[PDB]
Amino acid sequence: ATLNQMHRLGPPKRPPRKLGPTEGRPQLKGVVLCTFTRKPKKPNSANRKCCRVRLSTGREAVCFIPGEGHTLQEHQIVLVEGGRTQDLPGVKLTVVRGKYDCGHVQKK
Amino acid sequence: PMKGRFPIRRTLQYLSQGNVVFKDSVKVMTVNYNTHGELGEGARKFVFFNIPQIQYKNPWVQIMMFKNMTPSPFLRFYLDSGEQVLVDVETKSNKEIMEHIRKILGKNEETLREEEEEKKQLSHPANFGPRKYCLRECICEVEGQVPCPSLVPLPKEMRGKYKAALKA
Amino acid sequence: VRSSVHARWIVGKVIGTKMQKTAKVRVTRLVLDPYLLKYFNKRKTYFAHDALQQCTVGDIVLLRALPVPRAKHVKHELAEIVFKVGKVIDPVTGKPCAGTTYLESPLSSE
Amino acid sequence: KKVRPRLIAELARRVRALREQLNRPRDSQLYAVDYETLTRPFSGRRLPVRAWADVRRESRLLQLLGRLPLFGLGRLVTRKSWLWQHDEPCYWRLTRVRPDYTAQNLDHGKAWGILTFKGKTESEAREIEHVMYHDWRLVPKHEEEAFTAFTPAPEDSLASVPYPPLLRAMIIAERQKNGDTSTEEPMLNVQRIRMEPWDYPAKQEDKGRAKGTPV
Amino acid sequence: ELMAWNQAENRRLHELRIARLRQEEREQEQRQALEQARKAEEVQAWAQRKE
Amino acid sequence: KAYRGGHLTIRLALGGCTNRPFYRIVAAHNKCPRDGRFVEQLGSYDPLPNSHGEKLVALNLDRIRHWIGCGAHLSKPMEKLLGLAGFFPLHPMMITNAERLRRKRAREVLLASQKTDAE
RNA sequence: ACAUUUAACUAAAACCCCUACGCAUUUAUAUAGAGGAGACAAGUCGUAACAUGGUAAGUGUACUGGAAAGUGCACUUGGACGAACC
RNA sequence: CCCCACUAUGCUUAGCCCUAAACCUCAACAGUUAAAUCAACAAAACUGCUCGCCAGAACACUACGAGCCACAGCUUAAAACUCAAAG
RNA sequence: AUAGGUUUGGUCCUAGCCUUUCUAUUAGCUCUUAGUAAGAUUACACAUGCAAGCAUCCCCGUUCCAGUGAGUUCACCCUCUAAAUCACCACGAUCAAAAGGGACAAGCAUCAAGCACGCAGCAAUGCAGCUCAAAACGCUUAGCCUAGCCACACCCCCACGGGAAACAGCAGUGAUUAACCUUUAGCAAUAAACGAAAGUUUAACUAAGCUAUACUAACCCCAGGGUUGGUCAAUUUCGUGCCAGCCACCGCGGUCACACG
Ligand code: FES
Ligand SMILES: [K+]
Ligand SMILES: [Mg+2]
Ligand SMILES: [Mg+2]
Ligand SMILES: [Mg+2]
Repeated sequence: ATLNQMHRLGPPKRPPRKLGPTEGRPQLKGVVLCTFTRKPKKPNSANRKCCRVRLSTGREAVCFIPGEGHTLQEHQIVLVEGGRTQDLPGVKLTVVRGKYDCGHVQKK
Repeated sequence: PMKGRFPIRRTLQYLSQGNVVFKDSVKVMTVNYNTHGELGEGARKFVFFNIPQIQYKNPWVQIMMFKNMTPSPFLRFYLDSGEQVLVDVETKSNKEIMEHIRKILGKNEETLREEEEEKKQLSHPANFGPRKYCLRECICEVEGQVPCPSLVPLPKEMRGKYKAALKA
Repeated sequence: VRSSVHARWIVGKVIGTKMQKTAKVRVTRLVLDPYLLKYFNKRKTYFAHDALQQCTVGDIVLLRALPVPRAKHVKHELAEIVFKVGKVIDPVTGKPCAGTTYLESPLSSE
Repeated sequence: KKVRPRLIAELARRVRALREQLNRPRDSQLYAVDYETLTRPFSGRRLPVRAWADVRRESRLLQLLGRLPLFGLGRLVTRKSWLWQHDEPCYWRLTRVRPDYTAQNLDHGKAWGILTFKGKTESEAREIEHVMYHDWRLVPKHEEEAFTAFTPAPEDSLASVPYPPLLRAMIIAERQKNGDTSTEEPMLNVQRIRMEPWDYPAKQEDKGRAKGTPV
Repeated sequence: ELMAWNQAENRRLHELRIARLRQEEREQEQRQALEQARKAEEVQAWAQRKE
Repeated sequence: KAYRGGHLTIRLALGGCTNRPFYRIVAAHNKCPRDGRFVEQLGSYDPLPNSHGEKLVALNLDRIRHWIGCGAHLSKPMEKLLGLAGFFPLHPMMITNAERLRRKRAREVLLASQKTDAE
């Protein structure tokens, strides 16, 4: 653009940073509503443990449960964080292991 | 690269090289130059190069420019007292014009030196406080004083926890 | 003087004469673009008191700040019609000019 | 550009000011005191401990003038304070008295007078202060002459004091630096400074007044 | 003094101009007359053509 | 800011760290915070002795004259500092305190001499 | 909305227009029901595109078809025409 | 897709509608072939000046809003979810 | 940026997304112990302790300080001129409101017209103008340009009166959050109150108690977190067999996995 055009337009402003599934929060606290397994997209093939939780903001979301083996049942309090599961489309939250009812993974 | 012809005119260094700081009396400067005509060559170079330099050192003076309104390029200054100052600038190089107006309406070197001295007095080297305004912040930054308990923990004697253990 | 009005002297161009004994004047001031470091003209309108209603749309006039604002928006008066629209008198020679041409030769009537 | 007028603010502003005038508390109401608890029932405040005795002891200004014809216009009245602490006669020459008609005993109100110190009468009469204080004591007529007897003491007083250490050292150098060789000890003119007594009656016109609301 | 000096400078410049203006017109006039004479000749010839 | 009543006062602004005070002579308002806005800084005061054993009291005396000439008041500890400096006379209560101390210490020699006599 | 005074040998008392929820208005959230897109990738039906893609492709527009799409009219090359004569 | 037949339509008149690969996808004006031409390809690389446009893909010549003689229209024109590419 | 990884069968050019760097908050796992600096998520409710008195009666203070960030071009300049302070019916400086003139956030133009927003006249009345694509008028976001300032003080912008008994003063609570300080002393320092004053209060403040939030200093004893396919410093042997699980990006795993445990 010309200098006259660059003046008339001004600074480049900025796209207002879109919030994440966690709503700009380090973590969020949810209530387990159900626990199921969703199969990843190809080329990958598995049955990844997810769970639908109701966040403290009202919005319900599917959260991936990391680690090997979970003991989460309905109406339990979990702490969820960010970080998308690259294999599972749509899943974008992750249960924190070792907080509230979700305990650490058993050694064996 | 930077846009425009002669991009140097859009740099602070070039804008701070202006030597014409009008007296407090000058309020409005009008430039009536011509766009064509060899006689007015100096007049338009002054508008191309120096009006940026003038307006910078003189941010409150209203500079106004008019093209091809009269057969001759001329300046005019409006002083606060009500005196107006026609400076005919036909057949005169832009640097000559730059020095002409400096002579008749520019501050002398004495006035500028005096103003620079005022800034020196604002920053008193002794005043302690935020480095945004001062040199040092505490007096523990002066050599040979009592240091700050942060870097070097002071003797238990000086600390108000063990001299109070001696009080009680 | 004690002029309460901020802008004491300002040269502008008449852009309106519909109001009574008041000329609307446009005043442009070069402002520094901080990013591009180029000066562009930022314009604002000023109401000027013209008791004699001698201003036409297109005259370059000089406005002097009134000691006290006459009206809500009238703070200046017509100090001088610097350039009369199409009736400019060469301020260097004093001879009537039409644009960049001396209408009457300076040698005709001295 | 335009600001929304805060109208209710202005309404209540006027309303409050007016209502205070209409409900002005009287001197008999403001300056009443319970001699049992030694607290003014209006504001429930305890007077200072060093005033407890004097309160129960002496009497107020218009407590004396209450029983005098025209409230003793033209009569000379001094206060216990002046008497006890100072020997020079100090008194008020009463000129006008506005008693508080609401008082059951007419022992409250205002009073004006002219102070005459060392034979100099003030150009105007001004209100008497501490009217509610239990200090005032009426001068018996038959000894007015003895009480008003005053002998002008000699005016011999101090005229100039030495400068403090640092200032003196600096003034000299200024003189010396300029070129003045005169070694005349620089001093002040404290004589001009009239050191008024600390207990001199102040201007009641500048003193405030309690609001209708105790709080 | 500086304002009086400026006016003298403007006056000095005015003399240089007023002389220059005269010299240019004197030379132009001779050139102008020749151009006008050329025009007249062309017009006269063309008038003969129509006649 | 516009305060509802007050006067220019020359005070000491408390800086420094915990158990490490350091004062700043400042011309402020009678209602501004102690460490808040001030009009002008008129010096400093190190209340703790330096490596050479002195208390360091810088005083912009030239400007102190101007501020006092405009109505600047002075706080109690500030008055006492100008006394010890010699710019103002010694504070009255300062003297009375020395006397009280010396009269306390008069009692002390009576009691301390006895202690040494016994043991 | 009304203002109408007493007092007056020191001068002082008295001195207050009243009016507020039509769930009106404003912007959202929830949705009986109806659609759309995207993802997902082993179903079904055809084979439109990519080669002259087996009728070159597409643009606008119109009409017409289970579905890709078909056809008209104009336009484009982001097709080609084999590059002396034959 | 091929053949035959026939209509709207193509024409005139009077109003609408306002869209195209409306693309020679290459703006107007003033200039330069000197340099280092110069990513590829295409129709060689550039300077001054101004205006108009653009800022991953796809959602999207879409939705809402607004205007319009246009009511299956046109012009302006997003977002959410999705992707690690698209080109 | 001194850059790097990633489009493809491959190569160039564009291009976005990531990586490497520095902070702050929260979590997991750890967490010997010395100074200093900081320390509710919430303008949503509070146990009911404590924070405004001093002064020989008046007056003065309690309007400051300390809080909070809900609302928000009233913060800065200029012109006039208050109220304060300078012992003073005189009256000049300093300081600083109201008023007048300029200046002054960020997005959205799919917010394009606003709807009386102007001038003249001493007036009665005449004029019909004023702003605006160089962004008027709106809508939504935000305390701000930290020697600090602005705004707010239980809601109704305000607070006569209503709604109702108010901690956005300190310490402390069940609630609500990812967001876990003590129901400690003292007025000698300390500034601010009160009389001229000895002086007398102050949850301001000064000293302490807590908290790996950060910064210095430490040790005979006192090391754990994460990572180890490439980008990117650094895996031996076993189980697992597209399962279980793992990645910030490319991507690993199908019985010989440096990528999982
Ligand atoms: S910085 Fe000087 S006492 Fe801490
Ligand atoms: K086809
Ligand atoms: Mg096909
Ligand atoms: Mg085909
Ligand atoms: Mg084809």
